[PDB]
Amino acid sequence: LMIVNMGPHHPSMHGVLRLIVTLDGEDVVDCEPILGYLHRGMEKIAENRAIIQYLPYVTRWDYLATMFTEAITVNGPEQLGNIQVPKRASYIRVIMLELSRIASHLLWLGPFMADIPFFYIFREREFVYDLFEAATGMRMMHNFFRIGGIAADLPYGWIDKCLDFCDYFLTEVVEYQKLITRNPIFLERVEGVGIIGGEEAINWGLSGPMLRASGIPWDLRKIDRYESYDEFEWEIQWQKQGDSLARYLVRLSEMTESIKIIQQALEGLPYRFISKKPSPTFELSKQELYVRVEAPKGELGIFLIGDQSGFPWRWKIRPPGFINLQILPELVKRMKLADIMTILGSIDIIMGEVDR
Amino acid sequence: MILEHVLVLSAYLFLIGLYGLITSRNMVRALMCLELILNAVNMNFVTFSDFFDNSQLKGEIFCIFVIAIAAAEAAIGLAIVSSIYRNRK
Amino acid sequence: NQQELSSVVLDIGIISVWYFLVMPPIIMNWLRVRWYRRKFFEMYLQFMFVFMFFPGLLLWAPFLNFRKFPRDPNMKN
Amino acid sequence: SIKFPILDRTTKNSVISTTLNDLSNWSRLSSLWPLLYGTSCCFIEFASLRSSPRQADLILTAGTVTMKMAPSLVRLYEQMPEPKYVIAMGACTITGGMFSTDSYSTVRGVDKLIPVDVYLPGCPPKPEAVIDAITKLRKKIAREIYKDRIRRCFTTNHKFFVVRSPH
Amino acid sequence: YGLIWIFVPIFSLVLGIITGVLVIVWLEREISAGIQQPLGILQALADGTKLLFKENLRPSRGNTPLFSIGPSIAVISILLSYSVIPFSNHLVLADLNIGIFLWIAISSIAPIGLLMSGYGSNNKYSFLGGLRAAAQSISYEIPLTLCVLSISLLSNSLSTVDIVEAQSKYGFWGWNLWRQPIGFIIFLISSLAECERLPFGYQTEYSGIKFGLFYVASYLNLLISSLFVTVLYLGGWNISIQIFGTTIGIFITLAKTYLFLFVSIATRWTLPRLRMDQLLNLGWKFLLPISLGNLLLTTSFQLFS
Amino acid sequence: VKPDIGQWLQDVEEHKAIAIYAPHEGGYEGRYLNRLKMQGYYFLDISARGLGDPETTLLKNYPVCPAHLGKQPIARWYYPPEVDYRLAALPPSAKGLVVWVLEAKVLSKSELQFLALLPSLRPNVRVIAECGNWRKFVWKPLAEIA
Amino acid sequence: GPIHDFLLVFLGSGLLVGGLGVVLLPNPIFSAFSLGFVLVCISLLYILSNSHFVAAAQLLIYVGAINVLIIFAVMFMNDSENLWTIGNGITSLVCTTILFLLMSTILDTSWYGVIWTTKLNQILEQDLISNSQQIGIHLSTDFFLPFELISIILLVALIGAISVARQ
Amino acid sequence: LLYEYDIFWAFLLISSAIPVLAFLISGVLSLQFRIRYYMFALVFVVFDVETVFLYPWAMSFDVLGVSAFIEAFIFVLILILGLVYAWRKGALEW
Amino acid sequence: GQWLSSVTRHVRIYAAYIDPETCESQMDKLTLILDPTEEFVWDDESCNKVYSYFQELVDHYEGAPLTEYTLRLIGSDVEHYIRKMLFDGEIQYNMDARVLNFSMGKPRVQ
Ligand code: SF4
Repeated sequence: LMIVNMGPHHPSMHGVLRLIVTLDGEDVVDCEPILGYLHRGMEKIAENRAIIQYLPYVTRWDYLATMFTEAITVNGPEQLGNIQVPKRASYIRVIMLELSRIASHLLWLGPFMADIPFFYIFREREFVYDLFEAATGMRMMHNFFRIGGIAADLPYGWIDKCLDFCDYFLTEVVEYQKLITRNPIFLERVEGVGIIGGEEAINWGLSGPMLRASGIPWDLRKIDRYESYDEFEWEIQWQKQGDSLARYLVRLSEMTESIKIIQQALEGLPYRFISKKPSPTFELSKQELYVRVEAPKGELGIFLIGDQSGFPWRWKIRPPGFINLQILPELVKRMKLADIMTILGSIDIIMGEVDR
Repeated sequence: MILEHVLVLSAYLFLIGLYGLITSRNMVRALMCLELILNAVNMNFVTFSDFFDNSQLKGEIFCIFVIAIAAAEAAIGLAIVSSIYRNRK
Repeated sequence: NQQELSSVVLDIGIISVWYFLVMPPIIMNWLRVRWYRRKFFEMYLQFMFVFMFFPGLLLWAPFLNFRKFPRDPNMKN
Repeated sequence: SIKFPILDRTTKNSVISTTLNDLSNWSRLSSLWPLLYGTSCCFIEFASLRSSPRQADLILTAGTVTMKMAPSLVRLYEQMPEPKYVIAMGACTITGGMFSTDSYSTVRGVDKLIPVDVYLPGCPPKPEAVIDAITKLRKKIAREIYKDRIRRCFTTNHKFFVVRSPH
Repeated sequence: YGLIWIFVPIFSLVLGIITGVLVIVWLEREISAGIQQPLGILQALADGTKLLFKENLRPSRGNTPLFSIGPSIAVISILLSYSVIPFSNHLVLADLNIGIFLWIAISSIAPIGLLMSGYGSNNKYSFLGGLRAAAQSISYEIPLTLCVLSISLLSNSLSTVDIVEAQSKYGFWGWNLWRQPIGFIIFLISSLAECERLPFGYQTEYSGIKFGLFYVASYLNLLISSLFVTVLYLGGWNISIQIFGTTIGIFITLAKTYLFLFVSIATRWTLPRLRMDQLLNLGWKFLLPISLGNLLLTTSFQLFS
Repeated sequence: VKPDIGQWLQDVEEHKAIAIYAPHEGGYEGRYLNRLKMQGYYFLDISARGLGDPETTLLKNYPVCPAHLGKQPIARWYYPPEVDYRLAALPPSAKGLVVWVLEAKVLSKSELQFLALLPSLRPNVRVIAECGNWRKFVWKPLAEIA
Repeated sequence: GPIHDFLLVFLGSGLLVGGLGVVLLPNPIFSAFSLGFVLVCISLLYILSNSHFVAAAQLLIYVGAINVLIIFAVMFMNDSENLWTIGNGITSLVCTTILFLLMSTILDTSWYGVIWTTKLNQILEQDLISNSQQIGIHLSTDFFLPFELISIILLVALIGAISVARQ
Repeated sequence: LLYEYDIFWAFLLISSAIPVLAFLISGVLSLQFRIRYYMFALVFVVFDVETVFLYPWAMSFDVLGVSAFIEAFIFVLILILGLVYAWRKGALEW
Repeated sequence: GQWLSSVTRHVRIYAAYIDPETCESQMDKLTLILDPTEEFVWDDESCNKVYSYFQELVDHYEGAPLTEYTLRLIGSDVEHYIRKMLFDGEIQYNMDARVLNFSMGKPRVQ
């Protein structure tokens, strides 16, 4: 039972974490995940900062998809103050949020395919960041979410590049879909892990790909009527093969479902930039409001107890992947050191929203 | 031509590996000493084939055979030592 | 006990200075002017050529003169 | 208020020795090869630009360093002790970054932890900023003539036992 | 005269393999600049001098002779077997009656250097890594020497210059690509897989000149495996379908080793790690029985010859 | 490359204000700084990419102004000068001069570069080692445009 | 010439001090690597003995196959314990007197005078000259019976090593 | 006779003196118990001796007819029967 | 794990078996490594004064459990003592390292 140190510079690059295991032989049997490495103290500083000052702070959580964090932390005060967002800016927010979900799943499967290369996905990623530069102007550090919608307007080149992104992107996606059917090393090196079912993934804490891996059509934005999700084409992954390749088909189907949503929303266009802007500064109320949104990892959440002041009295975040990190102590029991790379890939986690 | 000195080196190995085979704490040091003894006899056969028997390489053929049996002896002796290492706690 | 050649000088030294002087600037020039205009068959054979033709490039490695003018500019330094 | 150096002479004043020093310094300024050290928001520049933690002396700290990160970081600098230095490529390796006031478990720069040559603007710049940073560092090492191999150990210690109370 | 004419093929061969390992470094950099998108030629010598001019970095462990000679034996286990390559009909270093057999011995003394590296480092990381590297050098030796044996059985000779001549009788089809492509696949997977390249450290206390020794030892392992790809299957100097024959034959065999460098680095970048279980599943239950199988096939086939 | 001549040292001891026209092609710039350092001199660094009012920063004890993060006061203290404290940063007597290595030729203002070159003429031990807007070769043109 | 027999004496001194490193060192790991040095010198002696297939066979089989498993079992340290293993007065006595008999046997024997005799069976039959071919013709069909026997020996060695080493 | 490997001794001398000289010019100028891999090496050692036997036969098979063919055919039959034994038992198991 | 220290600039706890500069294994011998980066002058008599002051501070500040919080407190007020010693001119700077960042601010004309 030689204790692994599981150091800060991992052989893989998926964050800094601590997974000391007794490993009797090569079989890992007992996990003790030590965290606190990439920690900032978001809650106390968010109690010490306003919404327009913790609004630059929402970038250090799920920075592979930064639209979700600022999206839920601006959708908090919109439903809190009951201020209506017009349909145009809300649908463009839906388009860019699904594009960030696309970016999150491809930036998962990039380094996951690198561990188990970079320019096989970067040919797409250069045009993806060109879309981010034509949408807001930054690469992943955007500050463009207001109460009335997008802080700016879409330029006349970004809608043309958004029309071109579908037949720029879906063809290389379906050229990348056949690899797992062709290449048997993904049928023999990541096949098998992920043995949890649906009645158990509901039982512990799970959401996102680990909950849709068992063949459950789970969606917050389908159950909760949000952003007119029943107008668009939906196909939530009811893939019941359980394992890690079931999760890969889950993520391919989620990317293709977002492609279908954006492709139906290419020519929608139902309406200004910011509705209800009389003054630059405002405040918040005091309610008992827990707002959540469909994360790419499953139910990102914002807890809020107001102060009727410039600062929020309570600001607690429920990150999706940190609740999804609880299941590995149970998914460690009968695997190998060559398996834990596939495990910490298939969790689909970065340490930005973990410690926070 | 000092070339008969390699026989003296052979006898040096044949005495030192035998001394290490008598006084040995564990088993694997004595097994390595046994292998040095097989080396002493082995280089003796190679030297005698070099000196006398070069049409037939009978000493060198026996060198191949004695290094084969040295390999088999070392393999089974380490198998015994490893089975002891399994059977202790 | 053959000595089939019986040449004292200027047999392989001429070929050595030929291969070490005439070849490497034309080889490096073909590496420059065909950096993008290539099939992967052409990049394959150019990689095989630059692998075969390595140690002549030692006198041409630090020196670099006709390399950078993608305009019609003036030396305004 | 500073100290005084020795500054006697330059003993290696031949043409061959200064030629070898210039060539070894320019080749030392040519071969960066970082051990990457990402695992933060500055890891994103690695895909656009080893594993033995005693090998690559020319590492740049491209990560958000905290107080719990600090013992492993100074141990890793102990694993790169004599030859080369580090480059701060984050506002949090310089001033603590955006949390420079009120963060308890984040050090206000590694400028109180490790010798730093070059300070960056910080939050992920363009991928040619790291190229300009290693070019500057190459100009810095080109100024260095390997200090004419001039060496001093302090060795401050008490052999009196502390008033200990372990668990 | 009594030592100059003897020393200068050794000196020219050491300079040639230094240029070849420079080629392998910058050629993996060129394939990474093709798949990942002048001064760069001397950047590899800058890498060598960065790894050369450094600190000794010796910890407090008392294995200083083994700490010294660990990476040294790891270098010797490749460098001593460059006396083996018939680049043409001439300019081989020795006559070498046992041609490839000495290469199998010197490549088999490489796990001695791997275990000396695993003990020279006072770290459980490099201890486990030296165990793994020595075990995969052990494990991949048997189908390696099996396909070596099958090619030498086709030729009925062990000396490399004889088998290099022997491949040129039928012509272009007389090469061992069309005689043993199965054993060629065996030699491909044994060449790529043994050097910790096609699957995958253990240098966590070796630094300074010792890290450079492991560096040059790994890439010279790639060099000598590539040159045996040339002198076994592709041919030495024959393109059938004085002084100039040597100069064109060295170009032929360098084009062939550049071919295998491009194939090997491309196959490295398009295949991941075998995750250490399919590695041994290959080399013991699959690769060794099929190496014995085509050994039996070439044993049955040389009855009529 | 590597043209063996110390004519840049003759320029820095004759004119002491030369625009170092040299690319971003690695560290081919500090070798003459290393030859000035091996001559017994001491060389320190500056950059004009964020240096404003350069004569008011090299002398006249420009203010410290510590950046409080919304917690401390203004505390308008006077930091010591750049090159006056650098002349105060020569403890032995064998140091013949002080080299001011400047590595930003852009965002420099031609007038202020002439003001900084005149400030290199103010102290006799001051050497201006400014950049030269990144030419392809290594050119050491003097301060003629500034 | 003199380089040959001086290389012989150098190999002799290095091999005897490596063998005393096998016998009389506190570390069994140090003894095993001194064994590896000894067997490299043995292979060099067999190169000196004009038996080159023998040399590289002993280099292939006896550090590449033997000493790997030796150092495997040595780093996996197990346990400790009239010709018998009873020392400090017996093995020194019989070691010195058998050493004296062997020194008076080798040194006091005109070996080259015996090389002058039995010279007819080493006249090296002219139609072949190559060493490995001659090993193969004297090994495959001349000593066919032990060649067929070591197949059975190594078969039983593998089968017994499986049936013992697993348990 | 010191002609086949006469250049090889000098090759050994240069290659053996160069790492220690590199160490001099670099010094002047600046508890597991896993025995599965053990079991792999334990199968390896006897298969390696059998390859050593297979080496000079295939060197010298050309001068001999079908007799040496059936000699080493019985030999490799013993080899592959040991290999099938290694399959069917708990030998490799990885 | 095994490292139990609060190591900053000029203050390193390093409670290990370190008589000489060879690290090990870990014990109650707190080996105060000072100035790793060659930042100040650090004359030997002033180093002895600072080491004696740190010995008196760890003697009077113990009695509680010597866990990591006491290590943070003792390294922090040791750095305060070094700052107030260099501000009074007992510790000059170095100007022999490749940075010389003047980590405690430039001394004024006051
Ligand atoms: S300064 Fe900001 S972006 Fe840079 S490493 Fe620190 S937290 Fe990340």
